[PDB]
Amino acid sequence: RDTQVMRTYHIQNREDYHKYNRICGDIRRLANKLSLLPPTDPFRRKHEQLLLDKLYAMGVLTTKSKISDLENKVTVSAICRRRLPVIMHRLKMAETIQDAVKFIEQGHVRVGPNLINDPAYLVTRNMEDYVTWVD
Amino acid sequence: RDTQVMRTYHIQNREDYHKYNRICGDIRRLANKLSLLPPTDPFRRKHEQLLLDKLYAMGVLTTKSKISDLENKVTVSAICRRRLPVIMHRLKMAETIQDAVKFIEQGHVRVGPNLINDPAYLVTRNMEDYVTWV
Amino acid sequence: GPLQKAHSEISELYANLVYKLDVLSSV
Amino acid sequence: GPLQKAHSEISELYANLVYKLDVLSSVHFVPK
Repeated sequence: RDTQVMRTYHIQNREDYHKYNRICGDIRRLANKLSLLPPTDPFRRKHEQLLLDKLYAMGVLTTKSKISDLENKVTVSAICRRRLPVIMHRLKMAETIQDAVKFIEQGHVRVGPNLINDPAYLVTRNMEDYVTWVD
Repeated sequence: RDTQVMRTYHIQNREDYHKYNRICGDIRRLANKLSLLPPTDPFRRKHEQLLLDKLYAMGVLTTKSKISDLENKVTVSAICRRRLPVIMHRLKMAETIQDAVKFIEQGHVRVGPNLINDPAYLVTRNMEDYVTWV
Repeated sequence: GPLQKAHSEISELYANLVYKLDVLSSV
Repeated sequence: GPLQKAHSEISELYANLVYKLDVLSSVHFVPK
């Protein structure tokens, strides 16, 4: 499960995978508790929408979702696709994810105003248009 | 104090001031409690750094600081200065904050990829280079 | 009472989630 | 250990601060 996911996104820490997995479990548990609130509770609609909007802002949900959609759409992979080298590859800035890891590690890459040299940096939706070369 | 902060920064509700004031008190209480952990406690060091990094990323802190600086540098006004109208005025994009409020509410302003029409929106450090006309 | 406790539990879990994602997308 | 209660409070107070700031810099976006 992991080694495949870690393979397709060129993740070398087994620990990165376990953090993303716990976050998926966190979101699941949070949606379950929200769904167990009284449906007459205005807190439930509001905090369900807070969680949805947050996952949009992270780019973890790329499509309009309901709370029931979260089991399908919220996966370790959806988080992995947010890592800076995978983003770079999708933007065509690097031929391969492995080349993007090297570009990032060697200091060639900037997101917004910041030099990022950590390939585990997750690119939010606000930032995904602002990946640039330092050169 | 509430009335004067609102006037300086053209805030039209009384509640944004209290939101910012509680946040300033959250930061002070958090910094006091961190200082009560042992100086050698790695948790304290990690969480002091995270807190400093967060206030830098918000632009609330504009200069390299330490936890002992938080008492002074973290004010309601330092938060107010992050509101989109104030940021625009400081960038010279509007002659006045009131002008900026209008540009914003009328849909003329984008921050990063998003149209922002709420003058209470806070511009993080990441976003402040990316306020553009529509 | 029970409703406030249910709300507080959700607020702590969501804040913790916001915190975890924030650490991953910040320098 | 003996610092667990004080650590766990700081963890909770900080995650709440991060949430409070996050809300003030938030937009309304829905993808397609």
